[PDB]
Amino acid sequence: MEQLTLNPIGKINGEIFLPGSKSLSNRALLIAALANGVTKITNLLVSDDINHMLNALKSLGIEYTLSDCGTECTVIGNGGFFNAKKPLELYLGNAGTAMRPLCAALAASEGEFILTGEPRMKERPIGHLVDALAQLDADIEYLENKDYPPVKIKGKALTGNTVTIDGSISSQFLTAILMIAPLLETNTTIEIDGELVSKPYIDITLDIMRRFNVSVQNNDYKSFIVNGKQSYQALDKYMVEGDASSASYFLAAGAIKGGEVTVHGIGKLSVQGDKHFADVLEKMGAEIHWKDESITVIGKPLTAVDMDMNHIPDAAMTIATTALFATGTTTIRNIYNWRVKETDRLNAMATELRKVGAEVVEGKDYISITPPKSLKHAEIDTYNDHRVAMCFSLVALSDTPVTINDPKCTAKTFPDYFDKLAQVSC
Repeated sequence: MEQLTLNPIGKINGEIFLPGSKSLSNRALLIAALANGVTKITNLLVSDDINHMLNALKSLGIEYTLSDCGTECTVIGNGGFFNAKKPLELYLGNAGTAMRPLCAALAASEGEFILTGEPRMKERPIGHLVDALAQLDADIEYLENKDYPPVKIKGKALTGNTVTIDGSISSQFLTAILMIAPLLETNTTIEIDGELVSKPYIDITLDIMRRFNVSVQNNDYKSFIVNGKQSYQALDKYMVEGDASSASYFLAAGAIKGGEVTVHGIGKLSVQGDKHFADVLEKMGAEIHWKDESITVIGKPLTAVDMDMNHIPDAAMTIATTALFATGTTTIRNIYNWRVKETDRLNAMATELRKVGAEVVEGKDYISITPPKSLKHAEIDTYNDHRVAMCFSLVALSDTPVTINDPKCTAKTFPDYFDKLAQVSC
């Protein structure tokens, strides 16, 4: 079907405004809906997943006003859990980051609810959440397949006390439990068996909760101590941070071909995991300046690195194409996570990199990249993966054009990517 050809960019320079991150947009919405008072949410993500969260909240009785074409939401807080007089079916599409938090809040609410989504969501397991909610006394039933949505929920006053949980495999469910637990009538102790995956995901959640006046004690991710009978308090203004993974492409472009780029939407107080990406560009020679709500990169000659990037696997992909512009052989280590996605991103990146003329070595969990003297013109297969398209856009910072197949695979996660890139291309 479609291809996009990007022609050689002589220089990158300018400002990029990142839209709100998906998962923080959902957390901001749910928290503001539960809070006491009026919150103005700014930089809210405009997308189909957020629109389902907005619709679910409207169904549940929450009053808000949208403005600036959906990027600003003034929410009148409900001051606690929801109350629906009639059975509601809430359809959350493919909104994974809304699904678990809402399931938790609805389990604590008064009403009867059916929670469902697209066939893609129905293949995402929910058993850990459901088991943790059952330890809080929740009443939830699988309507189709055991451990999968869709679910029927009869809301109850949940009782906290001791919740014992396994944090290897998934941490998404913990986030949902952390959000509701302060609002219960009892105190809650959450105990984690294993080593907990996705720590930054927990950090973001506890960070936004703290901004809405709710504290939880985190004991090194092995236990969480929660005081009950807390209440979220509305913020005058809350700006949804942009996605740090999305920042990576523009920071890399600025390091390679700048000029100066300032990415707005992510700043110095962010606790997103992929904020660590900037450190890799610094080790490569780029100059980085963190500011209150933005980060600035200034272009410098880059040198290859050999580093573990286990902590930032999405943004690490950006490093694989940035390596095409660095002196020496770049090695990205400890990225087995790339292999367990829909498509094996390790082999996919390697295959496309060889097409532009790089020498690439693939191991179980590393990739090693040696740039050619001159890049070759290629038609890049994107494997339905937004990240592959966005990484290989950086090839246009060479003397050679790049053709990207199926560029609309960006449409659901970052539709304006290519337009934003053109805004900073001179």
